Amino acid sequence: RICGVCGDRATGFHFNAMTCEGCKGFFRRSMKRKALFTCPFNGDCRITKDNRRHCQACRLKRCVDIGMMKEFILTDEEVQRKREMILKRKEEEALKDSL
Amino acid sequence: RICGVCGDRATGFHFNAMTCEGCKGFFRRSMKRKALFTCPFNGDCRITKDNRRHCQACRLKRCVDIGMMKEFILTDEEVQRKREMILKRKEEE
DNA sequence: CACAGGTCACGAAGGTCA
DNA sequence: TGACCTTCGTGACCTGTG
Ligand SMILES: [Zn+2]
Ligand SMILES: [Zn+2]
Ligand SMILES: [Zn+2]
Ligand SMILES: [Zn+2]
Repeated sequence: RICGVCGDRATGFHFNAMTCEGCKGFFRRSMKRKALFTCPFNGDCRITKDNRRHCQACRLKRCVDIGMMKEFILTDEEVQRKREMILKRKEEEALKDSL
Repeated sequence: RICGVCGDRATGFHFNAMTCEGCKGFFRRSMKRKALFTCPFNGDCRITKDNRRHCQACRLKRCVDIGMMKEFILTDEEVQRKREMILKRKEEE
């Protein structure tokens, strides 16, 4: 029950790995942009709940090493059916709830 | 007695195929909702009790491939007429 | 018993805004 | 960034019928 990346209090599985709420958003936001990060120090930052915001290159690496699948991030094209086909069941759940 | 879709313990046939309770519910919802899934991998995932939740595309395709039949799911009109023969056979006993 | 559907607590996507 | 929130799909278990 602990975040595999930073050792923070994990909230459950996210993109197939047990991460905290912050490494969840960081992974999704990072991958969604395809951001390439480069490390300012060596390239083996010992990531923690505190300094986790300082080395992205390494945080995103510990991310992937831990098992997070960028495939599990919904494709913009998919965030679409969901966003819209929301009001599609809401339009039909309204129609049956009329007659 | 094994789910022909994910390997999990099965509870009997469901829509014509030996399946677990998760895949029966998955199959019925996916079919009723006319859902269109698309695999984020190579389209040949290996469904297993512990990852079936990750590829709906392949799970549903596996459902159909082992033989689950959408024609066994009751249509809403059949459901409605049912919970009427349940409300009739109720207010009659 | 076998098997349709029904229930609802619970997991994990995205969104939001300080 | 990330804490907290809204949504909807899941499946263990249950009811009702044939
Ligand atoms: Zn973390
Ligand atoms: Zn680093
Ligand atoms: Zn199954
Ligand atoms: Zn797949």
